[PDB]
Amino acid sequence: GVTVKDVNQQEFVRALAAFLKKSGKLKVPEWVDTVKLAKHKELAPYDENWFYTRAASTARHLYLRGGAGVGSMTKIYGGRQRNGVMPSHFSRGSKSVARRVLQALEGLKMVEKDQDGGRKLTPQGQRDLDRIAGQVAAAKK
Amino acid sequence: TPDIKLFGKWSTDDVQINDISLQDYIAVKEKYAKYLPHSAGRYAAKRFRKAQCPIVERLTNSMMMHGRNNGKKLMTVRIVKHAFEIIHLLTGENPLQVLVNAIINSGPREDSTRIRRQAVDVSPLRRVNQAIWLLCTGAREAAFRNIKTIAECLADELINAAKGSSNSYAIKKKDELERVAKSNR
Amino acid sequence: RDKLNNLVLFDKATYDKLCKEVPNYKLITPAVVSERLKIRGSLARAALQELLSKGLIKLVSKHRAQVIYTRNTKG
Amino acid sequence: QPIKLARVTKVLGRTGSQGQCTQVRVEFMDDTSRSIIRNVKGPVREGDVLTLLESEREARRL
Amino acid sequence: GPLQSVQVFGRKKTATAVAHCKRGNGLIKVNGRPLEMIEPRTLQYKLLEPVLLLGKERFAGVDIRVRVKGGGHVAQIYAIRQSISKALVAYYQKYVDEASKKEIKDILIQYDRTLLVADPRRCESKKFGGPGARARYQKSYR
Amino acid sequence: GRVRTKTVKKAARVIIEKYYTRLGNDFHTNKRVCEEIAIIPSKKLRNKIAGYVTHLMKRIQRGPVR
Amino acid sequence: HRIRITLTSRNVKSLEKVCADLIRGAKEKNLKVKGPVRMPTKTLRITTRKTPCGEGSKTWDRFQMRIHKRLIDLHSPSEIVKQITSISIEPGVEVEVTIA
Amino acid sequence: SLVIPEKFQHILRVLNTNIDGRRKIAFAITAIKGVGRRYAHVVLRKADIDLTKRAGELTEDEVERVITIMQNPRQYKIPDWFLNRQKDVKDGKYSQVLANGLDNKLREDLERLKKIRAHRGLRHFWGLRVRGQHTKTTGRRGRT
RNA sequence: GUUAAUUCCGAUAACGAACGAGACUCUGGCAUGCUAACUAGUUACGCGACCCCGGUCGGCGUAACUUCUUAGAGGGACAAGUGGCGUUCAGCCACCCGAGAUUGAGCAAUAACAGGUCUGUGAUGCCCUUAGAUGUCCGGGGCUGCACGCGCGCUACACUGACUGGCUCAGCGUGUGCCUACCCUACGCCGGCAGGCGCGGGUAACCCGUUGAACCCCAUUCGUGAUGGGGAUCGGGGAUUGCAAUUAUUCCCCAUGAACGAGGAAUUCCCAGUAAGUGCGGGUCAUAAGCUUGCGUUGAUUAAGUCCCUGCCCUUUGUACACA
Ligand SMILES: [Mg+2]
Ligand SMILES: [Mg+2]
Ligand SMILES: [Mg+2]
Ligand SMILES: [Mg+2]
Ligand SMILES: [Mg+2]
Ligand SMILES: [Mg+2]
Ligand SMILES: [Mg+2]
Ligand SMILES: [Mg+2]
Ligand SMILES: [Mg+2]
Repeated sequence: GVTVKDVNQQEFVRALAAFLKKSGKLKVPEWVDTVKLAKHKELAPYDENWFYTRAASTARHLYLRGGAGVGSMTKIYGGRQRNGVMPSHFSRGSKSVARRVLQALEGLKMVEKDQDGGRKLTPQGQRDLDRIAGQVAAAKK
Repeated sequence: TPDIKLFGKWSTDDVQINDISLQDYIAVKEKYAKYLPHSAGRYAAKRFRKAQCPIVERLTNSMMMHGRNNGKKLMTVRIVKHAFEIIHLLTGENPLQVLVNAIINSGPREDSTRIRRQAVDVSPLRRVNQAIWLLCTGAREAAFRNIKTIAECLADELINAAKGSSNSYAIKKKDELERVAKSNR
Repeated sequence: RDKLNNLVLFDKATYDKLCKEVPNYKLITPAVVSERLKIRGSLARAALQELLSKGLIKLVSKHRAQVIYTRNTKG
Repeated sequence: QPIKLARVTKVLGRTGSQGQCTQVRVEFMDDTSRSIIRNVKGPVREGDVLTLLESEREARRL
Repeated sequence: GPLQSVQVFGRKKTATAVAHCKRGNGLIKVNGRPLEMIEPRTLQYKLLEPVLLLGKERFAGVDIRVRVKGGGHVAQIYAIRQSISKALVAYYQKYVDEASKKEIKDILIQYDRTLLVADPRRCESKKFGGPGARARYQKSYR
Repeated sequence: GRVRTKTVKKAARVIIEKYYTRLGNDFHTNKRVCEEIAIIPSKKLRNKIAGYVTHLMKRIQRGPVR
Repeated sequence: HRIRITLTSRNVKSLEKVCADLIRGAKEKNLKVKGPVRMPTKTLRITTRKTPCGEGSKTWDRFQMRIHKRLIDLHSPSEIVKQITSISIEPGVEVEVTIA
Repeated sequence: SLVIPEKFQHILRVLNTNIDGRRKIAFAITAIKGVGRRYAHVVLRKADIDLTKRAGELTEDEVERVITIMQNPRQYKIPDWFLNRQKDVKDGKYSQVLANGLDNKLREDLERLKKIRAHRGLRHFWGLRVRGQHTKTTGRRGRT
């Protein structure tokens, strides 16, 4: 009886995103390659298939803590913005990426717009992430 | 539990300090055998508590130098770990014996001071301090603007100094200091 | 005051070279490999990876800042 | 010309133009009869061993 | 049978770790995660020092669940290590005889005192005229 | 620098003869003596007075104090 | 019957005295209450430069103004509680009654 | 694989500019003026060039495919906000200027401002700072 | 003789005193002992979701309880125990037990400066001007101007690194206004970003907020090339604030890609959760931090000394000095 908590989280996201690629039911956006992930960043993501990871990462985050809205997702993925000859600061992520990712994980039944705002993990979507932890846990062993 | 071994890989036993002059100022043995080169602290509170700090810890603390990496213990700990790995597979025995031998051969035994300068000998504690200082600064300068990583620069500096080959930076400073001191005698 | 001219891809004079004595080094690392063969750092990483698969060098440690290789045990 | 090593018997005081060198008297373990006074640079306890490159010159008292 | 519970806390700079030790079959888990999967992984033997220095047979029969809040990455590491050691001592004190706490407490201290006694060091305030507690701005005589 | 100021020394030198029969040998018992037998504005000053009185008694045993 | 009273005052010595009295002032009339609960102390800080002129060493003032907050609650109708809080109020302490 | 190809070209000539073949393709084509560290990356993704390949490794059809994309950005789903000459004054056309075109275009804008004797034109003529920053103690070594 | 101390012991033509120091206030540490907690929580219970009896659940509700959170009262540490040094006094060193055997600030004497402030004041003497005003208001410009010299800082010169992903940790503290316009923000849609549009909470341990902060950590690409280091300068475009932004307020996008390869003589700050790295709040704020003032995080090398340099305190001594 394994669970997302009990398995290594670093390669858990790698396996969960590859499952989404095999499904082919995510409805990726059309500017996936010409967009920059956040203003504090400097280049486009090196891997072309980042959208499968970004969807996977948010789906993992919604498991640990529910009720995370779009304004939460931009704060979770923010980082240090180097401002030239200015001291660096903290800059939030992009809203559009979070919105389309959350709308992506809702198109197929993985999340739902629960009350009080934000999104939570649906009971059937919870099964999917628990199935992945099964194969990741045994693969290391 | 017995046989506390560094990193869970290197055994602290079978390490022998040949020079009795610095025996009590190098902490390798059973009372100071720890799984990690990381420790809480409280070693600078009094004058001689420094000698009860494990020697591998004292080397890690001598690697957070030159501004860019003050107070970065995690990066320094992993540097020593990788350096100890490649000292073993390049020399063939426990790196603790390599590090200890370098300390013995690198700490200068005589210096000069303003009292024209007079030649005075060095106390055992400062001999340890100078050794760790010299061994680390050699690795730092050998890795700056160079392709090879900081880990192997630290590895060969310990290896070269242990054999006393004179091609290491630490030894080139020791004989310099002892040759100047002799001329000031 | 000195300039390094490191190639990016093996010549046929060079690929056959590191299949002879590189699997015989005690210490194998992209940094040390680069300076003996005068090749780019990335080139050594890609080459040392292929030799790893063939089983002629065994991996002892792997970190984002350094990967370390040894040679196969004698006999 | 061999090299001798000796142990300090007590700490006499702090000397030097800037208080950076200590006078202590050393006692050879090779010979338990001969003791001399020497300057030493660095923090020194009582009973530790000093490596004497040459052990023929005596340090004047302060 | 009766519930065998004791809840002890651990301290560091600001991080605190309260551990609920009950009677079980040898379970250890932090925030719902095991000890080995605790970031950063480079500081892993710091968590494993009390268990390795005592063995699993002493941790058999109990379950530990440590929850943490505050401090930093390294500060927490020294808080979980603080609570698990203190929890085992406070268990053998109340539900096991005194002869079992003593040799446990001897072993823990002689490895390091700070494994059962908190560290009083705390950050100190910043004074005006300097970037920190004791540093001062550059003098500009001319 | 643990040097007793005249305020701590004077109170101890006055308390001690008025209550030599009550004041004893240990610090904790005569800490309780001073709290009620004389008004002390603060704890930290009471401890210093009581501590010096304890030190004074041991001197009295060997020989008279001037 | 659920009524809650708030006690906010700068002085911490006096605020407890009124707090202590009303717990006694309620328990005497055998009506159950929930104990004195204390909100975290609020510190107000105004850091300013000492000198009105320009020169001098750069010196600053550390002003503070603490606010201590207390809550007590009663299960009683309005007619009893009006006269409870109308007697023996320290001038520093202020009392405000609310109905849940 | 890791052996030098027989067709490897150490210097490529695109848009009257030398390109270092020993460099990665994404960063090598940055050599021509008008393309940066990001516009180069999207161009090589609007088309299908293996980013891992170095500049001197890809075929001549592949490079001539790349050149056409750059000079006609709007024809291949390049967003309009990703250009450096959006909504110009001459033809109102959102275009991408490259190599000598960027140098020629800049010099015309500088003489355009001086044509009407605007303030920024005069500052450029006098060789001073134009964006309102202080010139009391900065930018000294250039001005003798 | 002693102390951090004109702090004490003690000598004594002095006796008894006064301020300052110390005492004192706040703050840090630690108390499973006390008082409490639906604006703080824990444990058990009963559900429910998921994995295969157990496990996870900041998903829900409830019976005790106060360890974690909060805030009050008391406690606790005193050179008190022990061993040496000492006129055997004042006291000092070390060790045992201990949370702790020097936490950090605040306040702070007599005398003086011709130190700064008349641009803080309806604090003010005297002098000047007062209707073509040195009063007050309105429009525009300047206080930013650039052959140069100086000071406080920020960003850098790279691999102990940069970039792209993933992973995981805080603490102080603010928030809708007397005039007075001007608050903090959750959620959902629109956009690539800056942002815009509907909707709710909060006068606050109630909501933003479990403040998902950086550094750090793991995995990629780069490979010693002024290069994917560095981001100055300059062109084009889009928003927000404001009655008005041009001499670009600020923000965002593309492109442009300078010096800089560790810094001469010289000089500053610092010794323990300290230096340094790192980010986050208040102040200034219509628009708003390279500054200051606070907070946490990661966390050292060296040293327990001296009067050599710069100065300070007491005694003796010389003086042709006394705005010294
Ligand atoms: Mg983040
Ligand atoms: Mg290097
Ligand atoms: Mg004056
Ligand atoms: Mg004047
Ligand atoms: Mg006149
Ligand atoms: Mg000005
Ligand atoms: Mg460059
Ligand atoms: Mg860059
Ligand atoms: Mg004379």
